[PDB]
Amino acid sequence: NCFCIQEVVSGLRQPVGALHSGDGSQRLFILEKEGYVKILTPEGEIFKEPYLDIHKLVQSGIKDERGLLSLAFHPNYKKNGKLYVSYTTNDHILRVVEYTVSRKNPHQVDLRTARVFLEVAELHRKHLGGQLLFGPDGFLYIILGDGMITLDDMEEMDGLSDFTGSVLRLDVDTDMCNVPYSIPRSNPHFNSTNQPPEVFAHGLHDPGRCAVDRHPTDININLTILCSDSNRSSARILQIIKGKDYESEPSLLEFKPFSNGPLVGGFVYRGCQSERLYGSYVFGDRNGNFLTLQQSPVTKQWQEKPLCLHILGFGEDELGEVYILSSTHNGKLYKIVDPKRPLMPEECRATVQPAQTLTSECSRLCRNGYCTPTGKCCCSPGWEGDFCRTAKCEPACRHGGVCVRPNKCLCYLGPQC
Amino acid sequence: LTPLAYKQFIPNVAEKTLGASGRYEGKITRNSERFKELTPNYNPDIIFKDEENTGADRLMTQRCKDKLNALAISVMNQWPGVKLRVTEGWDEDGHHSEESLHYEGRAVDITTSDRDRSKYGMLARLAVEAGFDWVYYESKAHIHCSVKAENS
Ligand SMILES: [Ca+2]
Ligand SMILES: [Ca+2]
Ligand SMILES: [Ca+2]
Ligand code: NA
Ligand code: NA
Ligand code: NA
Ligand SMILES: [Zn+2]
Repeated sequence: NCFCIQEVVSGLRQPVGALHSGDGSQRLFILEKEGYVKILTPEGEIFKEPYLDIHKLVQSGIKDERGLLSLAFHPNYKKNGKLYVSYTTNDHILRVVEYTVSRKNPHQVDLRTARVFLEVAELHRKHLGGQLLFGPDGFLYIILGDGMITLDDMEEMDGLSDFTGSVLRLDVDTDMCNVPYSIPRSNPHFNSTNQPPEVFAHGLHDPGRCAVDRHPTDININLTILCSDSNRSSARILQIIKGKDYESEPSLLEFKPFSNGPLVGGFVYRGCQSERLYGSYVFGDRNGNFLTLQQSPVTKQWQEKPLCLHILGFGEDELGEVYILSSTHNGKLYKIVDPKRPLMPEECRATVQPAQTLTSECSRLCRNGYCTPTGKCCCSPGWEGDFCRTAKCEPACRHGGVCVRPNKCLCYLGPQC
Repeated sequence: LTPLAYKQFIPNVAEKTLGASGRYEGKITRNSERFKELTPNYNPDIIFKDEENTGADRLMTQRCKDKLNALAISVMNQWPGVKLRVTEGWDEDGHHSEESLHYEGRAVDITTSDRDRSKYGMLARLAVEAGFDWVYYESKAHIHCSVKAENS
């Protein structure tokens, strides 16, 4: 009837969420408001060196949702070592960049490999976002709140985002180099010359942490995003129909489940530790009060049940177990365990494979350019060929014509033969 | 006439170039002597939001007054009962990215009267044909137009 939480580590520094990479390392990555990302081994050890240090690039501030917002490891992180983070920087800017772990230290990202995807303008520091996450199709989702930006604002001010209050969806897996991301054909505004192709659906305002069901009971639905928006607080959810090529944005489904009060956020439990929780929505408030939501294959109604046991956010390890980040420089991480089961059921076990240095062909021999998440080596200006080894000439060489040194062809005579 | 596409601009260059609206002169404040080059616009066939109540949305350079009044005719002609609406004109401080042509009365943020965004693209085209030296489908909420200075 009643759940229990156990401390994993204290002394944290303004934690906002915890997630995993999915590479067998079972490391627990802890996002910190200020702009840090700490690593935590399964056994419970913490790393001396941050996995991501960008407290200079990110503007924190206490009160104010500015700072480190979200992070999302690329599904094939084990191969390409790609990751995507969002944060505020300079009112300010909500930025979404792609980083790449160093090919020498699997426990620290190379800051040189930074690659900006989205830069969103912001006027206030509330209703920001900026939850990042991947879907079953591998596409990247970006939940952005309205950021207190009114219609009048977007109508009498130049240079405003136009993505605020909407759910964005872009394909990072591209064999293209002229762009950071491509728009999925499935998107409502793919091939659209009247609306932003990044926008899948809009209507959000002040969305807390939105719960994500990756295996919806509904056969015709491949993914569902449930958000607890406090705007008069309701709760809207995003339906992503299986095998549907949207030709226009879907409407966020609006319903009022939660009894009464503001909510930090929620999540779906896909763990092994608990059976009486598997598939349940779990939303909690900053006071420590939790609840569980569940629907029905028929009638499609909802029921709210109290969850017996300040909140800053939730986490989840590579094994599905959920965590609770609670409260300067004193944040704590709590793991949720079901008393009706051992702390580690034999079926929940999984040998630990420590993170290893990238080996992919691209990351192995790709010079003068970066690697796309699909293992392609995009060439920087002045290079060509599979891995950008074939020198570029300007003017290019005519009669072969092997270019070597800076714009110095190798014939015939002359600069270009 | 094929309406401009989202985030598209004509000419396909930066706003402050010789081919476009031209280089930035400076910030034309009220106490600035150059202010008197900005005369109010009282075209009955134009709706000014003037959310500032200052009527700064009407102040604009002669060339802008010409292009605008010429655009206001296309609008009424294109969609009956639908006039040209101006949300922003000449500004007297922060509200646009510095170096903006709104500070000079050379820029205008416009929409239709019915706010129906489905024509915001066609409006941008009618602006290009109206003479505006640079029309930009800025956001889904409005299009941005600008002209050159008397220095052309
Ligand atoms: Ca938030
Ligand atoms: Ca105005
Ligand atoms: Ca103004
Ligand atoms: Na489509
Ligand atoms: Na399903
Ligand atoms: Na190539
Ligand atoms: Zn403007």
